[PDB]
Amino acid sequence: YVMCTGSFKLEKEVAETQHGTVLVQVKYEGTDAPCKIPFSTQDEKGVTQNGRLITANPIVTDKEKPVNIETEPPFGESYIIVGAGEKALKLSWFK
Amino acid sequence: KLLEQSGAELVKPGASVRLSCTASGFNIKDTYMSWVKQRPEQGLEWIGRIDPANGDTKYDPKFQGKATITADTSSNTAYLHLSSLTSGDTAVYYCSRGWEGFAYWGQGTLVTVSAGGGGSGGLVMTQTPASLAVSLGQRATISCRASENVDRYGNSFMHWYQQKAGQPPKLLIYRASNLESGIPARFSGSGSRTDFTLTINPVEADDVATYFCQRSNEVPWTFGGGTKLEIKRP
Repeated sequence: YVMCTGSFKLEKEVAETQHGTVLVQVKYEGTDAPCKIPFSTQDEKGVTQNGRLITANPIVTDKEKPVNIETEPPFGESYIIVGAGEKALKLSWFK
Repeated sequence: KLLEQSGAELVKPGASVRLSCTASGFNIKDTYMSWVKQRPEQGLEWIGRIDPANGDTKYDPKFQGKATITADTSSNTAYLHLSSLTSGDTAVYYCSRGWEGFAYWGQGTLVTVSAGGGGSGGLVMTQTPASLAVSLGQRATISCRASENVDRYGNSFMHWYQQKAGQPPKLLIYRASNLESGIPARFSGSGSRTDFTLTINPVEADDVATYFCQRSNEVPWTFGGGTKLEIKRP
């Protein structure tokens, strides 16, 4: 599938698991589903931190239905980015 | 419309009533379902929300001892239960879905409390101006000030709605500055933490409506008092 070009919203509060990860429930606003969810994690400085995504190949099936995304944030301040473009959903996180 | 509500109710004072809200196309389990009260010609009042995945309920303190919210994921339905009905309960009740603004609304259910004795009644959002007389083509500005910080995860959970006569509200802006899909570019939002602004530039004839801001970072997900936007009548 092609990468999602649209915007994402949070369907519910970000939930902390009992294994140092977070569950992000995202809602897709674009019209190009089925599509692959653009996902990235950054440090306080804004440098991309690799291999933090737990959910393998997150995909939007139906835009009306939200998608669960599990990610492992690093210790301290970080940023969880869902979607493509400069206007993408950027979540400030502290672990 | 993906949210279908039960029919109008005519109920006796002191009695109880249950309203239903059935979803289609998506699982209510995967969302936050809210109930919103609107007394005749008055503002939107957030009653509470349920997370049907775990059954968690949160209410505005004003509704404690008046409203109860339940959900049934099996039948994809959310319910509102009102106790000891009084004239103050006569209103249109809407169900809605969403956290970063309510993009989905039911058509509303009118509850009319009949005449007679019986029943009992049981964060600050400052929206200005209460009334706005506009010149078409001008820049129209509506402000909302919260008594507490509305930011979460470095984003401002401030949303804006438009409501036209005899219609449910429509989401315009979410997360303070993000334009909802299908909304014209003349609508823009700005602000952070406690101070926010909705700008309509240039204002057009079809923008005549009542506008509401709302915060949702933490409960209660309080609406502003509203701004009735009308074309000036000289």
